[PDB]
Amino acid sequence: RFLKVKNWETDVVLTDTLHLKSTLETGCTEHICMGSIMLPVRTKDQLFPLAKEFLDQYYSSIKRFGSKAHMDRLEEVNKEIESTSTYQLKDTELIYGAKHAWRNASRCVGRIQWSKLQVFDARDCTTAHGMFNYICNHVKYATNKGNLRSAITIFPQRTDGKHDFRVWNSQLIRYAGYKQPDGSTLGDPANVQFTEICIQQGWKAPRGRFDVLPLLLQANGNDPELFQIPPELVLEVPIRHPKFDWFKDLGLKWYGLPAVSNMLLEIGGLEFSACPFSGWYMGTEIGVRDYCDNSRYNILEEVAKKMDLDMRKTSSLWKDQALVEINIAVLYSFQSDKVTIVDHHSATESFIKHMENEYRCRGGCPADWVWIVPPMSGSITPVFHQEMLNYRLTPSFEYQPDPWNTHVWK
Amino acid sequence: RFLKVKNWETDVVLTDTLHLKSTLETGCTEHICMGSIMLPTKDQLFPLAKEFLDQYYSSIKRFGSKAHMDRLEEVNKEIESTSTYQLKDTELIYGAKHAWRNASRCVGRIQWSKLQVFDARDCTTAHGMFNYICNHVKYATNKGNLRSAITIFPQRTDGKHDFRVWNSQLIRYAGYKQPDGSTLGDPANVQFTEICIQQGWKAPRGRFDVLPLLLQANGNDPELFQIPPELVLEVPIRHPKFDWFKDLGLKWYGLPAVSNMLLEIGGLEFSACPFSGWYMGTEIGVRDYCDNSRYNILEEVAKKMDLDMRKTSSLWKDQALVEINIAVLYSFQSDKVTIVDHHSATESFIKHMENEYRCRGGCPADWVWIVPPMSGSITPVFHQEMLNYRLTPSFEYQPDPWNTHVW
Ligand code: HEM
Ligand code: HEM
Ligand SMILES: C[C@H](O)[C@H](O)[C@H]1CNc2nc(N)[nH]c(=O)c2N1
Ligand SMILES: C[C@H](O)[C@H](O)[C@H]1CNc2nc(N)[nH]c(=O)c2N1
Ligand SMILES: CCCCNC(=N)NO
Ligand SMILES: CCCCNC(=N)NO
Ligand SMILES: [Zn+2]
Repeated sequence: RFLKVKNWETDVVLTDTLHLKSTLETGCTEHICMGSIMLPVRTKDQLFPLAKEFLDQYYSSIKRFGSKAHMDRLEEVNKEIESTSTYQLKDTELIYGAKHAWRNASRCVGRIQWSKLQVFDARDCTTAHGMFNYICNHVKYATNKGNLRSAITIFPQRTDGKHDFRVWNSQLIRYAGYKQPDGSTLGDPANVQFTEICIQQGWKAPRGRFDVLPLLLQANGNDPELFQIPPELVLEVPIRHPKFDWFKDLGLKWYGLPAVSNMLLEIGGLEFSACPFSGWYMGTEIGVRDYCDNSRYNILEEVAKKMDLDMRKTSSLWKDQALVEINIAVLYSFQSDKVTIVDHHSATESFIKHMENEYRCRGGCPADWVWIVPPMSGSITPVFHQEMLNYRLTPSFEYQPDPWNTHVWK
Repeated sequence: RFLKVKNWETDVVLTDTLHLKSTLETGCTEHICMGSIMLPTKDQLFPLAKEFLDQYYSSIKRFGSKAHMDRLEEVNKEIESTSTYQLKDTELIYGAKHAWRNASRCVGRIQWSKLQVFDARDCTTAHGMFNYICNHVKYATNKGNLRSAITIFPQRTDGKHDFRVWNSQLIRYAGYKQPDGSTLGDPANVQFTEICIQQGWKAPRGRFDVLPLLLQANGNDPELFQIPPELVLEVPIRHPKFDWFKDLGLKWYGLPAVSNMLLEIGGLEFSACPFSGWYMGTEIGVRDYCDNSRYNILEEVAKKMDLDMRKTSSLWKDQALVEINIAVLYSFQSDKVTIVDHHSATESFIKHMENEYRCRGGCPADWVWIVPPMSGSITPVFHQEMLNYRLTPSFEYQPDPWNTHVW
């Protein structure tokens, strides 16, 4: 069954056959759509078919499907599974898998860049200190003095579920948050709970508005351990406005490396619970969400005041006005400091070309509209007008529960 | 079975059970979400009639009463004999209100119970429809103090005697593709604007010409009618700061009135049921004015604001967008014409969702349509999880008549 997707701004119609290979569930049914819902140890029994599916995709991608190399590998893996209950991926398969989990990430608007991904094989790591070293090298390589390079570091896969490797931080770089006795919060409200764990674990918090949190690393299922990322390795950008000279006095800055560290990478049925990855920011992640979400730095008012906007009634659109300036500032500061960043128009225009390319050469591109459309100026970006089909393909990146809610402390 | 919905800005969680009464499909499957797709017999009839009457009586606290049972049998017998039936005025009103209540893509449903219903089921001709429509327009406009309303024409019979309002909305501007290759007026209406032209209309070939109604009664060919200008309230768009704004020569009509949908109540289909509420500012300022396929006025407005349109990263399109929308709301409020900004409207919707969850056990909502076209995450609906499902009575999409009509 072929599915048609239309762009109501250009009438370009596309056909999707790719979804026919989808296997996982979406959370929706023929009676209800869960499209805006944020979150809707394997057995030998279930593992081999997952491995086969993967190795077939892999061997077909290199044009060796049916080859002896392909057949042998299938027998090798199969034997290994029956022999050990699991199996190890060749380096080539790991790189391929990692790149494809990104290619399949329907919530990611930056996928045009999917084939350019530096993969760091950290499967030989055994300790938290070991993890710390691998992560510092990832941060340095990735930051590349402001000229960002996409990368991912992959730690040992899950075995019995009692020896998981995990990066407790949700992102490698984020600012601490502190709940004050008067109910106010200093720093980033999103990280208050994690910040409490770090402090409890021994972190000496400077209790400021932009303190970089310490890495909290768990190796082989052991209790996690704290590590400070060398400051010289954390690239930061002071935020200022090209016209509003008072903007800088707002005392704002943000880090340049966005590195998701709490997701699970699944390849051939194998689970990589610690797989920190990074690209570069789209301006609105910082300017719209991090700075203006009511539950984050919530800076709209203050910026609103300084601009002396009519804040008496919402219909003045004072919030919308301050929002644009804040985002103008973030983009301005990053470009001035020569730190890679992409605006929402560029990013979405690019995703549109990527998507079209993918329908033609791949037969589709799963995409989650709800996440793809930028948090500001939605309809003046091309993705707003683009019908998208969302389905799950593997390899893929999945959510997993927070470690503090599952870990058995030793 | 009991689904939960979370608001990520406020941590509030609501439990949904209303979906368990859903009956129609969504377009999605366990393997694919089509949440962003724009358009995903006597025996058939009685069951629909029963589901409806059941909920109607339940709403009036007379569920399983004799009246309930009596009516169920009357309609029952009526279908067996007439292959259809007629709703009691009370049922018609209840149904229309609930079709609105069930409109998952409508953000202004907090207003759902206040709906003026005009029963035009006795209409028989295009002139009759024109009279009913002018009356609707006038009543709803109320000199600027808009009142929500719907006018319901005769239900479908054998499909060869359907009533239809060929316009997509009661009041729209015409569009004509010029020699230049460009488009004059509303690009969206070029096809309709032509069907009028070709049907007989004499276009003033302007940029904001109110289109003529094209009514179809009982299946006959449609006829043209020009709405009395004094009945079409318009608003000249000026900025509360940019005196030059006015020179753009922009204006918009005050009455938003969808006329191409189908109202389904207890199995019956009303193919001509124009309805209207009042505008949320972004509909005009963001979509009508700034869509590249509409009046596409960003550049012009950006130029007059003297912004660097060299690089997209200066966010000139964004800046202008904000001014344009500040103007729209400004004017409307200046001319005392009802309008609502996306902040106020979305805030209302959240409040309505909370009422619906605690009083009805849920509220179907299509996030893709509920979140405003600009400033998405600064409105509360952006952070609100929404479950979408189809309940009846409802408003459904239907084929444009000119692709089904046999002249
Ligand atoms: C090259 C630069 C890239 C850009 C500009 C880009 C941009 C984005 C943005 C704007 C989001 C939404 C983030 C949010 O709202 O929290 C996103 C999500 C995502 N990206 Fe990308 N991305 C890039 C690279 C990457 C890389 C390298 C990977 C994978 C190897 C990746 C995988 C994902 C995933 C899995 C999500 C959704 C995360 C979640 O569910 O929380 N992205 N991306
Ligand atoms: C009184 C204030 C009301 C407000 C502010 C409001 C606002 C909205 C908005 C912003 C949309 C999206 C329109 C678009 O983007 O095309 C919408 C759609 C819709 N509304 Fe409401 N509405 C109101 C009244 C009504 C009434 C009276 C009805 C019907 C009884 C209604 C039924 C619907 C339906 C079915 C849709 C979706 C139409 C489509 O799919 O094209 N609305 N409304
Ligand atoms: C493709 C996508 O479904 C389409 O652009 C939708 C998105 N959300 C919308 N939301 C509203 N209110 N109105 C629309 O016309 C749309 N268009
Ligand atoms: C409830 C709703 O799904 C939620 O607020 C989503 C919407 N779209 C999003 N899109 C992106 N890119 N990031 C987010 O965190 C969200 N949050
Ligand atoms: C770190 C924020 C979420 C993912 N965003 C991103 N731009 N990845 O590279
Ligand atoms: C007629 C435009 C779409 C519906 N909008 C509206 N505000 N209804 O009342
Ligand atoms: Zn869905």
